[PDB]
Amino acid sequence: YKTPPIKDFGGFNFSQILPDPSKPSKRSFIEDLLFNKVTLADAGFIKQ
Amino acid sequence: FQTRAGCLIGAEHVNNSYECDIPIGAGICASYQTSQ
Ligand SMILES: *[C@@H]1O[C@H](CO)[C@@H](O[C@@H]2O[C@H](CO)[C@@H](O[C@@H]3O[C@H](CO[C@H]4O[C@H](CO)[C@@H](O)[C@H](O)[C@@H]4O)[C@@H](O)[C@H](O[C@H]4O[C@H](CO)[C@@H](O)[C@H](O)[C@@H]4O)[C@@H]3O)[C@H](O)[C@H]2NC(C)=O)[C@H](O)[C@H]1NC(C)=O
Ligand SMILES: *[C@@H]1O[C@H](CO)[C@@H](O)[C@H](O)[C@H]1NC(C)=O
Repeated sequence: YKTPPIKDFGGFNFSQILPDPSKPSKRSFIEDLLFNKVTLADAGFIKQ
Repeated sequence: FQTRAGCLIGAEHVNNSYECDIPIGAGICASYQTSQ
């Protein structure tokens, strides 16, 4: 499914959670912040 | 066809997408179809 362009949700705001088309990765604002906070290691994407 | 998981030989890449049958991995799946 997909969200409609309109957001007539009785004033309720989901901006920080709904996907942001601007970012290539459609991670929500909150999810991107979480990823930044986390410090992963060994992604393994054909590492040198 | 180079892929994230590595390198495959003997198959053919296509643009059309379906439900995965034999997960190769990293968003890549294999299927036997037509010709065949
Ligand atoms: C749901 O939640 C989001 C996020 O709050 C709302 O989007 C706008 O958010 C801003 C503040 O976060 C609201 O306040 C005013 O925004 C005006 C311009 O808005 C945009 O400006 C830049 C564009 O890149 C963004 O940073 C900003 O988040 C908005 O996208 C400005 O008059 C002010 O924003 C300023 O904020 C900081 C400085 O404090 C900087 O980013 C910029 O200098 C920017 O000018 C002001 O704070 C705004 O009213 C919100 N609505 C809009 C833009 O339409 C959603 O609107 C909200 N939706 C609902 C239904 O509640
Ligand atoms: C279609 O396949 C070829 C190569 O596989 C190339 O045109 C491109 O990668 C694909 N383009 C689209 C729109 O599928």
